[PDB]
Amino acid sequence: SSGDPLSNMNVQFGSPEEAITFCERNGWRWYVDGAAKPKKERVKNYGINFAWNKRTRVSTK
Amino acid sequence: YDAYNLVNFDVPIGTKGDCYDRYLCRVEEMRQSLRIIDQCLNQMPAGEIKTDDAKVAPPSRSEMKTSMEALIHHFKLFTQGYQVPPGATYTAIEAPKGEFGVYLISDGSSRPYRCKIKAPGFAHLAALEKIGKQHMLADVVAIIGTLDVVFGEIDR
Amino acid sequence: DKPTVRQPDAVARSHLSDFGRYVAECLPKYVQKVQLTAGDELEVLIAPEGVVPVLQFLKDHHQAQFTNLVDIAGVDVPCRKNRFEVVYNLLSLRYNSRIRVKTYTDELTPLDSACEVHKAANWYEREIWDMYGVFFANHPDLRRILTDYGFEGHPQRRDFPLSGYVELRYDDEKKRVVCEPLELAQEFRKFDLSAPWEQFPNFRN
Amino acid sequence: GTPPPQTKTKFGPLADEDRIFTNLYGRHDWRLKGALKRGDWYKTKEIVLKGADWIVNEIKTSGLRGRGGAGFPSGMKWSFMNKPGDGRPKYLVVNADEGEPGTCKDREIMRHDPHKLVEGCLIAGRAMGAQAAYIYIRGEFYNEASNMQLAIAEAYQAGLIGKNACGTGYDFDVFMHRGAGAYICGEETALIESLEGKQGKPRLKPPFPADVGVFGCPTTVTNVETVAVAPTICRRGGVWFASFGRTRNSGTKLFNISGHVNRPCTVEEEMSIPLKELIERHCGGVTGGWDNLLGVIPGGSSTPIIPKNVCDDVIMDFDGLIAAQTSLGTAAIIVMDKSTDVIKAIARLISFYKHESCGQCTPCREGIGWMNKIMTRFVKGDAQPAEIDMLWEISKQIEGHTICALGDGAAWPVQGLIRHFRPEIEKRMQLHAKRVSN
Amino acid sequence: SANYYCQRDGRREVLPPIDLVEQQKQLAASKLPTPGKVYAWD
Amino acid sequence: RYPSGEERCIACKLCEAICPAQAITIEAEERADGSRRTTRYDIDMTKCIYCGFC
Amino acid sequence: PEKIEVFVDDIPVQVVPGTTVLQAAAQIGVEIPRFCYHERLAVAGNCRMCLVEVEKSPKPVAACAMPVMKGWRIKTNSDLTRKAREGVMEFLLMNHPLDCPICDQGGECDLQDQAMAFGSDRSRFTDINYTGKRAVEDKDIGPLVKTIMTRCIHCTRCVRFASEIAGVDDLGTTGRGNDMQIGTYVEKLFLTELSGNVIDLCPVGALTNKPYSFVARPWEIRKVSSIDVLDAVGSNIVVSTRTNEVLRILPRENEDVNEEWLADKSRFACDGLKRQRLVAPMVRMPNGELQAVEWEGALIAVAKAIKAAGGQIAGISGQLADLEAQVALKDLLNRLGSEVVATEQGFIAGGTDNRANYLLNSTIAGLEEADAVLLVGTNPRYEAPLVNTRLRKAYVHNELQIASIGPKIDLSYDHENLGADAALVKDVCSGAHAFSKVLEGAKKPAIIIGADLLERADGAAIHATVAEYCKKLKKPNWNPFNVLQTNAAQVGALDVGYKAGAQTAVKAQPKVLFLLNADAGKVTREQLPKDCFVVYIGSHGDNGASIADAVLPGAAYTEKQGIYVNTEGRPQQTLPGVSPPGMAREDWKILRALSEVVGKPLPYDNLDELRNRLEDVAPHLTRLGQLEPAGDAGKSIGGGAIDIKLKELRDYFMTDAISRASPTMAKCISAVNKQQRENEAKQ
Amino acid sequence: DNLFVHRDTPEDNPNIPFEFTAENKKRVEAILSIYPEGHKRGAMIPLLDLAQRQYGWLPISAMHKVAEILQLPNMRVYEVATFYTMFMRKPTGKYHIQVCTTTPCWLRGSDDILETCKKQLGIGVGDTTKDRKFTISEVECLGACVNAPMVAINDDYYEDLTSKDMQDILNDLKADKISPPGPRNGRFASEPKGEPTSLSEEPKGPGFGLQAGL
Amino acid sequence: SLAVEKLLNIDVPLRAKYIRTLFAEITRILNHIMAVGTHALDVGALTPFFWLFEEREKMMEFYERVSGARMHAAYIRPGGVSLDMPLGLMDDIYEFASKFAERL
Ligand SMILES: Cc1cc2nc3c(=O)[nH]c(=O)nc-3n(C[C@H](O)[C@H](O)[C@H](O)COP(=O)(O)O)c2cc1C
Ligand code: SF4
Ligand code: SF4
Ligand code: SF4
Ligand code: SF4
Ligand code: SF4
Ligand code: FES
Ligand code: FES
Repeated sequence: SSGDPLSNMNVQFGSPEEAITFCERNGWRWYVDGAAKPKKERVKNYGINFAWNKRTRVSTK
Repeated sequence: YDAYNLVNFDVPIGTKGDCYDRYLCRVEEMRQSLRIIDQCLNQMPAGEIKTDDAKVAPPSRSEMKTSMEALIHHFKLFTQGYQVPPGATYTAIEAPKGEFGVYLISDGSSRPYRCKIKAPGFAHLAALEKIGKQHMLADVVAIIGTLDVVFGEIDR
Repeated sequence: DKPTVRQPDAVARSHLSDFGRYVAECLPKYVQKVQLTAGDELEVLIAPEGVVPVLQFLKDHHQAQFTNLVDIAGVDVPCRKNRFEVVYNLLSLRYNSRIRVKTYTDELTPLDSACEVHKAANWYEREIWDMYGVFFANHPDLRRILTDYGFEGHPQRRDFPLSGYVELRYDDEKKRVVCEPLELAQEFRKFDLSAPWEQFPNFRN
Repeated sequence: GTPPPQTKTKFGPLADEDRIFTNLYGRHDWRLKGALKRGDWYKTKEIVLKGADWIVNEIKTSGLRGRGGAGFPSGMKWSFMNKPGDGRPKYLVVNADEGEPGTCKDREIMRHDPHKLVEGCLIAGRAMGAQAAYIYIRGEFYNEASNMQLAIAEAYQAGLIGKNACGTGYDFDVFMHRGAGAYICGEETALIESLEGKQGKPRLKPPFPADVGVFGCPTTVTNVETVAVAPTICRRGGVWFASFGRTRNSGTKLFNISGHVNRPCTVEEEMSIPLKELIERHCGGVTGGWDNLLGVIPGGSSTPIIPKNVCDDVIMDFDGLIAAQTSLGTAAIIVMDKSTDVIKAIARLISFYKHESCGQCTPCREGIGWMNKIMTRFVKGDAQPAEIDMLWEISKQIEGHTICALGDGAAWPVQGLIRHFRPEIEKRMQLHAKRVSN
Repeated sequence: SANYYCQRDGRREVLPPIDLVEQQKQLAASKLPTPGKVYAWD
Repeated sequence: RYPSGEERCIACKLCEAICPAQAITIEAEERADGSRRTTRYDIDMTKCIYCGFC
Repeated sequence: PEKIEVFVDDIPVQVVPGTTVLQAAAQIGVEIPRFCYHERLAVAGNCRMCLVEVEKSPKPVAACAMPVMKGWRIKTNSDLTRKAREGVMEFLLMNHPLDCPICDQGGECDLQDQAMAFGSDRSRFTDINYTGKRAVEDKDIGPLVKTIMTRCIHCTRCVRFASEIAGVDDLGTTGRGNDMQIGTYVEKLFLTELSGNVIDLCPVGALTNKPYSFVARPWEIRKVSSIDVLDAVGSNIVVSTRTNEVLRILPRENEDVNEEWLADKSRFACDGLKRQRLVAPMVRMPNGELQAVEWEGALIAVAKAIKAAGGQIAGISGQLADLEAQVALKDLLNRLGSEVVATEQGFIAGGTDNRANYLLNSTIAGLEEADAVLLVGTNPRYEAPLVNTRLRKAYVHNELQIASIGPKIDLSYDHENLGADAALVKDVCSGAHAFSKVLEGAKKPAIIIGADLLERADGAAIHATVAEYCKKLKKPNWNPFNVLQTNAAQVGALDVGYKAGAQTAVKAQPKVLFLLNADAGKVTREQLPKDCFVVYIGSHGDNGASIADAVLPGAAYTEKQGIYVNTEGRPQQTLPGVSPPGMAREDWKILRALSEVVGKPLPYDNLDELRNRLEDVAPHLTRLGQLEPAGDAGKSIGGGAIDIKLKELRDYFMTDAISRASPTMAKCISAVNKQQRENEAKQ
Repeated sequence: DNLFVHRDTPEDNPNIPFEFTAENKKRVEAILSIYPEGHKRGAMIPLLDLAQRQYGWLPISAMHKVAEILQLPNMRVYEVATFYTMFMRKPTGKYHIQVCTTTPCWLRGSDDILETCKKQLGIGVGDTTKDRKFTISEVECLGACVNAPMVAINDDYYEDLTSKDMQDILNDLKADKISPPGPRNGRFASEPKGEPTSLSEEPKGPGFGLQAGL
Repeated sequence: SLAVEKLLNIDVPLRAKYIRTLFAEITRILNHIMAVGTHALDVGALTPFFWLFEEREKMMEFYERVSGARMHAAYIRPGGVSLDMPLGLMDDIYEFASKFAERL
């Protein structure tokens, strides 16, 4: 049992600015848990797995 | 829609617009529905009962117990259901009280975004204010019946 | 052939394409964008200030006799700047077709009522008043039609919860049906049915 | 590059002076004293001191192609590795498994003419920049493994290979590696991973062996036959080796013919020989006559089947055979007559590809077992005709969707069997249906 | 044998709705247009 | 139940996932013999609509 | 360098030439299906799902490991691409068992979703009737995992995770062909502080969480974002709550902190919130027994003991306490005239004023860019295992060479131990040792010090010596000083202003003592005088609650919203996914109600006013998920030998009180000791 | 019959030791000198075979000794020795008769050879005779196919097998007498029978057809 | 179901189309019998209510035969029908449709 009517409502939005303006419209006490995740460029290719004098030589396969 | 154009029947038309013409129109729709029932009992083909998209229609129990992909499609059709592509439609049929319409709009997820039901009796009860005016109380009772209006679809 | 795939109508597509370009040519001020969705249905996205003449045009033109207005549907999209959208579905008996006229409305911005054009909207916008809370100006009778008499808020707004805010019971020290804060005996178990893998590659553009 | 055109209409038998493997059969000494009399290890110092680019250009002029079944030209492979490499040693790697059924030729080369292989290893190491030669051998191959080890040791005591290679000041130490019995270790990248001490497990092609290979070094994997015919090309000129066979098919090939043959044997022959003349001149003809012939497999299990009507007017090079929808490959002819049921043979070959699939990537891990089940039903007769085209699509879901060409080499004979003998499978299932219906 | 799902997938053959003015602008660079066939309900 | 006597339900919660009025409540854990079984299978019969989706 | 143009799905995009097809596809937005490509693991070509058709090519290419070139036109939605995907995964699904209703990964299985999207509708496998699909035996890999090897699809993610990140090579690929089994050759136990992530890395769920055995379903789960508090990494997690009960702990992706990885202690301690809980307020009646009483009677009893104390009041903060209960406790003690507060884990004298003395100043995401690190008496494999994953990533990729000071330890990579004497800690700071030249020649050096050496007094001077060496190792945008803490409350308590000496409250000799989530067992009853009144505020009944004259039940980290500060200094707040059981409540509410009953109330009555009070303390604790760069850190070395408290797995399992209460860690310790005693019986 | 998961057995277990011979240790350090330093893992392919040349089959103590020599975890040696079918992880007889079954040998009647072996030695494929003298385990291709049918007994290729010839082979081997390997029709290996159609005359020798400018 | 099938761009078979048409007209008779009986009670005629609800109960018996529920069938679904009609429904529906003209 739960006495919370608003505990089951997730409202979808495109940007955090739209959700912030919606919460300022409806008068809720809003806060943002985390910002948008930046993407880190990670290089992935098959030649690192078989290398010469490198510690990244794979022991599987 | 749904093979009405391979069967043949008659469309009853009233003349005056009173309760008697609508009662005779309902009895004539009853008899023409008997005619369409006669034609559908006369001809039906032998074949499948559902579409063969296993991502849309659920699979049968034999391919449940034997095959693996049908078990996967059963599990994802009875946990999350099929994925309807995003968009809007309005499909209207001839219910016996009137045109029964569904305006279904979907955001591409497992659930419909908004489904609006067009009540056939909504406009009838709206025009009850003009139709039933300047009449007897017993005349209002008959008029409420002549419009066909169960209030489950009106109230939604 | 393809028995599973639904076969569309080419002549209906051509007729609705020609009529949609005709509507977009006839009203350059109020018609904002004419589109033709899958399933051979024309949607005429319009400005809010053109809510009343365009339908009047669709009531009264010789190639647009959309005599029946079958329903008006409201869709609540909270992510947009103008939140609600209002969909007018019209049926033409002379040319045997249907059209959708879609407009956008804020929570406080009016809509001009279509009761001067179509009288069925005399209740239909009332439902959009009760479920969503958009004011329809020049309405002969604007009241709540489907909810309780002492009801507060608008239900089919997406900010409103599913189970509401209050419940009703019977109370003997007041001899009345009374209003209490909402407590479910078992809560609504929300199911996470969001798709983790996308299925339709044509709708990401 | 630019190999010379042939301009010869008919390709006859190879002359005995044109035969490279003079001691193929074993009528002379395998050792170094016999090999020096037979013409091996002669003027190796001059070819080594003449430079790598001259040997690479001589191979490109000769038009040598790959004998391992890939068909890719050896001049391009040897010219991929002439680019300078900094801080990394270079490796020549010789493949000698031949787990493809029907193939016995390079086993006889290693057991009978090993000094040709060692001289070719030195010549390819000079032409390639490699400082060490690694030679892989089967675990089932032990007597010729000891024979090749004794020949390598005799070449070390002679001083022809070693620290000073024929007095040219080139460091080239030739090692020989003993590998366990696996057909997948005949793949080049899998043989790299077997030389590195891992499992078979073939690497992806977006790294190339010239870029990343054995021990993370630039290497090149070449066949025994290509390496063995390399010093004869370097000694007798590239135009002589290009004077045998058609254009883009130039050279001599060591064909071995087995199966329903009166005399199954191996001979060295000029390319673009007729297949009927090849069997009828050297191998004594097909048993029961030429009219008793049902089918031939031209290059072992990587290649599809040839029926009699295609067989009557077919040539043995790469280009005419791939015009006749079957690769030459390893050039190992298997002959099956009319008394042989073909479905049991193709089911045995699909079971061989199931047993020798390594199991890394999905379609050859699973669909080869699927094909073994389907051809077991085809041998027994339990299936329906609607399976057959479905089996074709199983091949169409494996060919091109695998790391190796083992998936391609298993999808190919099922396609050839279906395209040439679909009514025989239909007759077999009709016979089984009439059997079970009573 | 013969069937694949790619030739039978009705859910992926749908498209986003076509802007008719934009479609005419791309493809262009008598009786008046009616919404359909004329039906006499009189 | 099975003909051997073991109860047929294996606690997969498909029926509660498809119960459109959310009448069924299933709570489960591993049984002492390692079999996947329920420890709570409740059905609100006043929330049921007798629809056969389960 | 330059960017090459590739036309993915007829869309031009500029990519780095080292990127593959799948990285460009994820750059433009399209998700190419995969079963073996994980971006934190090595690339492999064994699942073959990612096949895409590029133009003018005879065969489709694997998008996960084929690097792009200039002028390619990749068609993701082509017909040949979809045909290849359907055929490949039909081969994947010919031998999968029909185990979906008894499979705990179902509802979130990759194979089910990739059959509903880019899969076929019906099975073409005729041979289910006769000579049917395979079945292989289950291998007892561990007590934390449940292995059903019939469901394995041979994607080789677990083996790459073991040989790359986990460090041990116990997992392997046995057999050849269709009978290939992904498991250990013998009946062994795969043990790592990281085995739970293998359940995360198995896409089909052949490897399954055994504490989460058939408990719930993934569509049913309410997912709530939280931060684990048992380790000092402060890893971002998501808690599975369904019908007011905790089910399991799963990783939530923060690239700076944890990066989709979770320790076994952080994951498999969801049972510890169910056992040995405190549900009622307990008061030691004068007959000699601790009896459960009401809340108001317990509050007025503690208030009467406080009024009977009359100036001699001290308080000790524990390891599971958040920032807000520590702030409320310090505000209650300062309002009552007590200037002494305590923290269970000790620290040096005078290191409270500057953050860098107790902070992992190099970022956890930056520690993968380190070139040479030095460990001074720490075991990061067990003390803070995600830091050890970052060090393993830097060892694999950045060619890190590492020296350690202390006893012999296994760090899951090759390393050299310099010794156990503390004097060579001077020698690396002196320059005579060769590793001092290694650290001076390194581009990005670091020195990691465990907190248990800073618990010692003379080793505190060791701290200052390392600070002097940091003045010889300063780099732009790189702080080489690093202090690796053990609990998640020490950095927050030092940010507030706690005296971190646990002997300080004992030396103050109070008449009433406050234990706020303290279960370390450092304080006993024989150290305290006979008129002491120990008050326990924490949630779990343990040795801290065994010596308490008044026990007040608190809420756990999944039952309250509270800020925790990790080693790097990032303050992150948990979320109340589940209601507290019984009469247990939030700890700062207990402290505020005690301030109301005593008579001097705290000025805040709400959580937001407490956040405003935290803003009045320090503005960097108000912002969440944002880390400010700290400043530079600022001598008789003792002859004591350097020792590490956590040297094995069985010491790692019983670190914290929640880990002590759960039976999962007892099962792990019993399995480890059983395996060791069978090894000793065989040898 | 073949299992890829090891269980504890009195026949094979880590309790039974396996130490190399000093001559075999010289072979170990001679094998390890071929491969470059830092890449000695490539030594394990002959070395396990060296264990198969010492014990007669491959126990788990050989795997542990190879992993101890190369300073590697045991599981890498486990997966390498499990992948390859030449390493017999089960006990086998002294004379390991391995026959061929793949169709270039099956067209010449290898099924009759396998039927003769199963009739005389009384056991099927993959089984061991009770006195540990003979073991029938069919391998798939022996690498030489024109002399079909072909078997291998302990690494010697017995070729051109009539059923009476294999009867004579078992009659010689059951009395512990050596038998001549190779083809049994008087045909020297890989040549046409009777008249030699190729390589009949003497080879020319060196200096024949030398390239100009060499 | 036509709304969801138009959104999904799928097509129903011919047998499902005829089942939907046949049960739609059976459903039409049920609505009209309801309308005639309701209008007869509102006007005042007590008798054709019962006289036609006997046949209406025969059609809900047919509904229970085809779907398992007397009124709320859950039978017509997106993508055809859920279940095939049982054997022998043809004779029952045919006998009812033969007598219903005389009842009307
Ligand atoms: C599964 C498989 C097995 C192969 N086995 C062999 C083999 O045992 N011997 C061989 O010479 N080539 C074999 N090949 C061909 C290889 O591509 C090998 O690198 C070949 O020697 C390349 O041709 P070339 O080096 O003569 O130019 C095999 C190919 C595949 C796909
Ligand atoms: S094609 Fe077969 S043999 Fe080659 S990698 Fe794939 S599974 Fe292994
Ligand atoms: S009763 Fe429900 S939970 Fe149990 S097996 Fe059936 S569908 Fe699954
Ligand atoms: S029949 Fe009842 S319990 Fe079953 S799914 Fe329908 S409503 Fe739920
Ligand atoms: S692994 Fe996935 S597809 Fe297979 S039984 Fe489990 S949930 Fe079903
Ligand atoms: S057990 Fe899981 S992670 Fe490991 S190879 Fe199999 S499917 Fe992949
Ligand atoms: S994701 Fe590329 S092959 Fe697995
Ligand atoms: S087929 Fe028998 S040895 Fe090759």
